[PDB]
Amino acid sequence: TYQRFPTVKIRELKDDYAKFELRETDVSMANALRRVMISEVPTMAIHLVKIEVNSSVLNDEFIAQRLSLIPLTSERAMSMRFCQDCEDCNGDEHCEFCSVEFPLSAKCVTDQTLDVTSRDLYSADPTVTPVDFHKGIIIAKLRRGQELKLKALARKGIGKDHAKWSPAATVTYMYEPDIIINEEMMNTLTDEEKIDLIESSPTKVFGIDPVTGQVVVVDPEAYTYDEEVIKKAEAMGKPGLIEIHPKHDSFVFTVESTGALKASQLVLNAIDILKQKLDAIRLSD
Amino acid sequence: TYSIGQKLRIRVGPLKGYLCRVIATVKLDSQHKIFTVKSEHLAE
Amino acid sequence: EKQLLSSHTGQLILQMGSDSLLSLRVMLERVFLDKATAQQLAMYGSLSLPPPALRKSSKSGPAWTVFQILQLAFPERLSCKGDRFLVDGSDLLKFDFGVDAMGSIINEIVTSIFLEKGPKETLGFFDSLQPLLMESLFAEGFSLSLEDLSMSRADMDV
Amino acid sequence: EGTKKVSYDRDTKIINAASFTVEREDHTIGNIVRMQLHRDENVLFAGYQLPHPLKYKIIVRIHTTSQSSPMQAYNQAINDLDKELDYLKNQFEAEVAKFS
Amino acid sequence: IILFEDIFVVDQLDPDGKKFDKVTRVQATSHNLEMFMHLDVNTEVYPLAVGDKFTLALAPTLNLDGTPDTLADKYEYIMHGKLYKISELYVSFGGLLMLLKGDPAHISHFELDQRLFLLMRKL
Amino acid sequence: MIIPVRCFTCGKVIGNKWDQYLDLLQLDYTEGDALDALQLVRYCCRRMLMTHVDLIEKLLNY
Ligand SMILES: [Zn+2]
Ligand SMILES: [Zn+2]
Repeated sequence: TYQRFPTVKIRELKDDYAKFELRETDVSMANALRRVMISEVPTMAIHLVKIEVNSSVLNDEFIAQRLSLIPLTSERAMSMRFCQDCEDCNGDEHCEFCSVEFPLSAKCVTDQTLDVTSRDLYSADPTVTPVDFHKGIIIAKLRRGQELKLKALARKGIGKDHAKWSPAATVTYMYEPDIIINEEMMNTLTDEEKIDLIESSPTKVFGIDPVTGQVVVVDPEAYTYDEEVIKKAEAMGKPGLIEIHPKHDSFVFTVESTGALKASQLVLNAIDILKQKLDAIRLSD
Repeated sequence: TYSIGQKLRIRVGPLKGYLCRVIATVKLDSQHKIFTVKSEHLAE
Repeated sequence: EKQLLSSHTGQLILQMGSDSLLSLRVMLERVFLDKATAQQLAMYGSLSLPPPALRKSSKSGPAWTVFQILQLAFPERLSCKGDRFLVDGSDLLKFDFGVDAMGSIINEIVTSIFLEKGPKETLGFFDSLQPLLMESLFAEGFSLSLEDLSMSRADMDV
Repeated sequence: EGTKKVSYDRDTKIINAASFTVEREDHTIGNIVRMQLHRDENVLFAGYQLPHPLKYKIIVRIHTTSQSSPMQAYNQAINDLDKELDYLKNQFEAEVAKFS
Repeated sequence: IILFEDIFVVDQLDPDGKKFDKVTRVQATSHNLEMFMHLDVNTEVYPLAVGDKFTLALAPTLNLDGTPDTLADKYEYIMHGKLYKISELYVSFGGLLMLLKGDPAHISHFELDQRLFLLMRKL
Repeated sequence: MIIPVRCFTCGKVIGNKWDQYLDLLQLDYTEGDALDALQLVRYCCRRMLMTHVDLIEKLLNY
């Protein structure tokens, strides 16, 4: 009987960015989306390296770490199976279901040094690849005669176990602002005072009129909720010339992704896993 | 069953696919934990 | 439960903590709370809170106060009578506010609670009051910026 | 483990109040539920607590009027929330399409 | 159901301030009754000027005769407290003190340690 | 040490950019008129580049 009815309205979308504007819901929903995106939407990334000839200057466990953090395309992530489940395997090598292996090999045999980048990781499922963006993520540098040869086993995980496996470079929201200027107290101020009210705003929300020379909010979106314009007013005397307070439905969310999962399908994928969560806590009867 | 010094694999568990070496009671290739597990949980 | 009375100073050795005092001060600064906030703090209490302080108003509905939260944090039955606070069955009557007298007041309160019932009741009261206060502050936040260390050039010349 | 994810324990002293323990959940679930339990007339008190900050378990307490039992409300909320999400999914999907 | 009814006029403000971040202990006097009453009220939500007229009522229960808390909706302001000292009336609404100087005849029906309510309305 | 793969605060992937920092800097770009054109905009991320000591060039030579 009681049920909110949220309503989205996207403003920019790309494969990495997305700025949608939810209206009509409680913050407790948006926070939940944030939180779950940051740390449940699953992704696939490397999780057991096995090295056979390191000759480089960097030790083995600094090659491992570095490898894991590399972002690996994982559209298939939600359909795999956390290894700890899959009982179709001993946990080694490709298992269509749970793991995908990535051999890498390099040895410098010239003079000028060879950057073992990431475009040199080759895989065997042609789905899980490394994400391409213009040259890739140096994993080591090798000088003549030095060699690296490794075989790795990717797996699927949730970013609450390590952040190798987390698909977001910051998701965040801003209670959209509501600004009301008293417009008659603001007639009291002399021109100068105004132009020292304008320019006490850290960002730029406010702005003078060409003509009437009145403060005219000119971008409500950019108001970090500092208290500066307000407190300058108090000091100038006139209190409450400007009062600015959160609207407490409208949010403006901004998701950005590591590239593993497109932005779109990060959000949709969150909503989906939330449902699957909720629908496990029903107490039946 | 097996013998001292063998290289086996942890089939099922939180530590799956890890390779380990059987001190007597297996020991992992690069971590300091000495775990003990039955034969059903170990593979070549 | 036996070394509470100090053989050196005579008062309870379980003195006040920095975070505890800070949270209590920033909580007493705002006498009235919201509905969801009040319910979320009581959760860490011991018993429920049937009666609300502020029933109906112009814009606010059921609004509680920090006094009832301290009451539900207090033991079941107690009678302090320390010339400044009265309690009768987990029902605080008055609570004075000052600059530093709150610490002495709560010290007298805990000493009376210890001498009346026992040490276990005081231990339970502390174990029920500490996480509640830690949670109260956490929502609010406290920090010091560069504005707090203001030179006030006029006062500087003075 | 297999202990039921959700468990119910009636509170003896106060009628129409009970506590539910949900294992393996945290503030993502608790805050969403709490705020919808507070959208209901019948419910009187609602909150969640983590028993210790380091253990993943939440305990949720609901006190309700005579008109509804605690269990009814809890279940109602979840159902309601789910239905909300579906509205959003549908909405989002519509928009992405439009953008393209 | 109402045990007491009286109209009070704002006589004086004890703290002599408006936004001192504390509850104001307003002092009022009765009309044609010669009774002085002190009360702590939240001024940020309920504005009160100097020398204002407002109605005040006492009620043990809001609904009909029976269990406390049909409901009185005429009073926009409400408080919950408990009387603790019959002798001058001394009642605190969960920390907010209230003092009365009424004659004993008009407040003879009050019992010790009872649950009461404070209904207030700005005429 | 070699540029870390991902910023340690927000997890952006910056480990792709070292070279184009340096290059741009070897034109005439104030750091920060460059770190902008590499499009890093939060300051958790403009740290990790402005404050990295390379140390692999050397470790290779010796
Ligand atoms: Zn498998
Ligand atoms: Zn960052």
